[PDB]
Amino acid sequence: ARGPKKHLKRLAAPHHWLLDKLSGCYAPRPSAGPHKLRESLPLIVFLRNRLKYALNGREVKAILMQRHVKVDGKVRTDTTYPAGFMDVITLDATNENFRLVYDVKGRFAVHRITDEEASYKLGKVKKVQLGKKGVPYVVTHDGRTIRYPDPNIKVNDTVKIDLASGKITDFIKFDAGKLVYVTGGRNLGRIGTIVHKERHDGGFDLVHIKDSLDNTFVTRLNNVFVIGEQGKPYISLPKGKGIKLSIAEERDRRRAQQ
Amino acid sequence: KQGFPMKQGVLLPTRIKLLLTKNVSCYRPRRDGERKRKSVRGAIVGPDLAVLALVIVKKGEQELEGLTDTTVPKRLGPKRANNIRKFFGLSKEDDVRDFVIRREVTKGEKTYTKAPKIQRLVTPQRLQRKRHQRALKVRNAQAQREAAAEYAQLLAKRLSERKAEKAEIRK
Amino acid sequence: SDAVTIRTRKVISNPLLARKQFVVDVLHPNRANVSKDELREKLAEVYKAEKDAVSVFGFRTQFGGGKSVGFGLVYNSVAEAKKFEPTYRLVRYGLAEKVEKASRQQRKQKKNRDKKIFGTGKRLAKKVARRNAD
Amino acid sequence: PRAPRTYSKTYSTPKRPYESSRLDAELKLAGEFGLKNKKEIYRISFQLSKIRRAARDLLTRDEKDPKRLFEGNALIRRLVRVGVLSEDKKKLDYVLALKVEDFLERRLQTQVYKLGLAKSVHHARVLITQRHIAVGKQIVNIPSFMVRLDSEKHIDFAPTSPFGGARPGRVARRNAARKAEASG
RNA sequence: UAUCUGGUUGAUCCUGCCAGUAGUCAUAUGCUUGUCUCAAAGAUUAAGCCAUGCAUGUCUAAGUAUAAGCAAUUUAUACAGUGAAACUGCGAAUGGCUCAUUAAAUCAGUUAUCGUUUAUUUGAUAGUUCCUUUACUACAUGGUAUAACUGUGGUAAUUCUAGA
RNA sequence: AUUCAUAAUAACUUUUCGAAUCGCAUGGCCUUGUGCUGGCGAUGGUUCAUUCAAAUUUCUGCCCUAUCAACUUUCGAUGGUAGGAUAGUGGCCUACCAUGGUUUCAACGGGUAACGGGGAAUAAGGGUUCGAUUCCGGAGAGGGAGCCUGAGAAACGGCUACCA
Repeated sequence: ARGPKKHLKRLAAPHHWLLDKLSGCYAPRPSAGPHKLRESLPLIVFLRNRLKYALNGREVKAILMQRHVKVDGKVRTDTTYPAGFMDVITLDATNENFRLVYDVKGRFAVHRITDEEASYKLGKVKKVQLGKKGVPYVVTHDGRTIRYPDPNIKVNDTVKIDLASGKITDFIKFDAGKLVYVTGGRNLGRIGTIVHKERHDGGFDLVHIKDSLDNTFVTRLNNVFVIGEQGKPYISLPKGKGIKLSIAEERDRRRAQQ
Repeated sequence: KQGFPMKQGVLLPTRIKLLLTKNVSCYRPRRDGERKRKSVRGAIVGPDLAVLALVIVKKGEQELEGLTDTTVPKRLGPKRANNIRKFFGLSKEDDVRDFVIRREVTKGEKTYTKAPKIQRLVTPQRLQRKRHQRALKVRNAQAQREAAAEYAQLLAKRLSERKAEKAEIRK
Repeated sequence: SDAVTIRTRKVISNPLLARKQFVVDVLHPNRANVSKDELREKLAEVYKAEKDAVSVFGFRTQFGGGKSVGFGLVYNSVAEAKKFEPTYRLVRYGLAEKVEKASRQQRKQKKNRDKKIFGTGKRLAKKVARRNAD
Repeated sequence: PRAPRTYSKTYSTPKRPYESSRLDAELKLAGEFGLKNKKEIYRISFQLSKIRRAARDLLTRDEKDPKRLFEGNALIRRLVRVGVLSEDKKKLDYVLALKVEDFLERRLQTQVYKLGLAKSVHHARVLITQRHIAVGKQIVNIPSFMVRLDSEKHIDFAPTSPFGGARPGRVARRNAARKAEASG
């Protein structure tokens, strides 16, 4: 390779970005950031082909350098800034916040909500360990680390970050009967009230997740992300509620209520 | 002849091909770390030489019109505040920072000093930066200390509750 | 003019770039041609904002004429229009002009020559002239 | 480098070129349905073979399978939209047994001739290629349109066409000028 | 769209090939220079050779200025406009091209790092050093030339340099 | 699952270190200093809080050849101990034992008009050819080697030396 990869082409970019194969040969490559290369949505493409607010790369970059938008409470004037799942980006113009959530079909859906949901967000703990000077800490999916966590937080948990302070207001653990969000694989964007788990000592645990339609499926432990307790959510569910309806029923429901 | 510079330190009267690097005479590196093979003339004066660059250390009694009767003036004075202060040699508190020597140049009929920017000077802005860094360090230290104290007392009360629970249990 | 039924649809009002962008639909049956200046001033007079605040481009004429579709954006003021509109677009409209310069090959060759030359070059030119003289 | 743009073929040359029966039958159908060339029947047979193969590989699968139901429903919806089949028959026998003649006797080229607004299939073809006919709002210049009853609901003539008014035409204008010169 | 036909014999049935037939995001070639559409394109032989010209440079409110550049200075007795050149920082290890080598070697799927990576990362800094020290000692906080520039020279000469 | 991330204990540090950088706002009080204080922005850490990246590596799978049945060493040719080198694993390289490793389930050797894949052409099925080429991975940038800077190059629109 002789070095790191600095370019990305269309048809070689992840599917959920929804880039047309014409009108160019290269894709907006996200540089180092809080989220993975594949499981993230760059700000430029997000502004371009999801809101249609801007129609040019030059106009998008000018918007970014004029400090008219900000991410997670920070301006972050990066022309290809990557913002992935559970990312909050508020807009001072009309003060509308967009949460980058996953739709039922498996693409980066955008949810427009108000200032309270802009302030409060959710994160998934990746690992919990002890740093230098006997300081314990955690790792989140977006890198939003909080120092000195409460000792109950273990791996595969979820926390609420106020985006302003460094204190975890709410924490939700991992057990049977919890509202979850599968982020990975073919079930991208499904809520299925986790039932049980097969550990399979040695790694690669499996979790049985069943939607309200009693559609039960399985997923890797690395893909499930608990988002709240049964009933009420911690964050607003996207349109479709993550059901993944059968093909005949979905098609005739589109035909009826088109 | 043919413009091959003399390089000091070889102690030979002939020409050699030297692998010159950065910080080596008779070579300027166009790239970072670019070594270059260059033919360089030795450091022994001989018939091969065409010109000889010489410095006068002690002068004689005979005078030429182009060595002492005329002299080129200096173009730029000292630029650092410390440099000008130790070139003046007045005192530590003899306001050299504003007493620095001023040179005048004019384009047409209007004359201006256009005095350059002096560096390594004691400034209210630099003092303010010092105070701000001090304050940042101190408030960060106290914030970390209080966070550690709160975590310590949290762990202490959690431990007491756990001990009470496990003492009540297993009766 | 009269009964031109020129409309704009899919209008979005974004204060980010401080503009209102939409698709323009022009119906000119039995009409010869509608020009860029005619279309912009008509959109300006129906949006009561400003003559130069509107900028229209695209203008794909459907097969057989009669109808055309394009993009159109109206700024809140001429200052924002000048700031945000592309320089080539401003030159095409007449709101600005770019001074003619040397062609790409010529300026690249100039850059090659002065990248070969080290320093300002005045001293080198003086030395070359002195050597030519003597 | 440039991203690839896909292209596909649409017609199939038959395996044997000289059949006194196949060539003769395809000549009858081309002549009686107004078809200038043979590649057009070749491509219509290509589409017919594609849809028949889709029906066959749909039917080879067991009943009540959701994939079978969805694919059959989509195929039936498209075929009803084009309109070659009666909209009150869901036995799929007609769609599998659809022949080239039945498919061709429904496209707009036969429809215009049978409705009588062209008086000849060749005349209709020249009218289309000369653009003096619009099936709907947009003026069309291609013989192979396969209206989906949208143009039937929106039957009219092109605005800048004969009997559409607003333009005498070049030949009419010169004829009028010659008549005026002859009269005085 | 699970198909054949002509050819050994005077004639017949055969294993059998030679053909005929239909395709090629398979080429080349000969005859046709009428029209929307994106556009394959020196790969096969020669990863053979290259005359020429280009393809990597770089700025902000926020690193250093004075080509002996521009004009307002009116907040500067040290400036916060413009600031070409040069120093510093970063990039140039990306991209584009070709397929020579290469047969468990690449590569594909799947793993391991509890065997190691990490410019700018990135989420933030780290009250711990007045080392003959309760007083060699500035912390309202140190030192020099290497560059452009002022002039001098070398060869036909090179993105050449000795120089004070 | 570790001798794991950690904290402490006399010492080793020859010393790498914790704004001796710059813009932007500058409104409060007088113990008069322009003293005390007032907010943001590119530069950093000998640290981790995953990320863009590299590196080896596990299990299976590659065309034709027996007109290739044995192949693997002055001292690497499989393994054990120790050291060196490497960002660390490792015969990767050195010192010291056995004859150890592969093989008719095809090793080894030869050829390839061989870069490997997604994939391209007919499709009843099973298949037979092609993949230089629009994306991924690898190699090269006349043939070889060896290197500086750099986080990352055996780099060639970087250098050194020998060779069409």
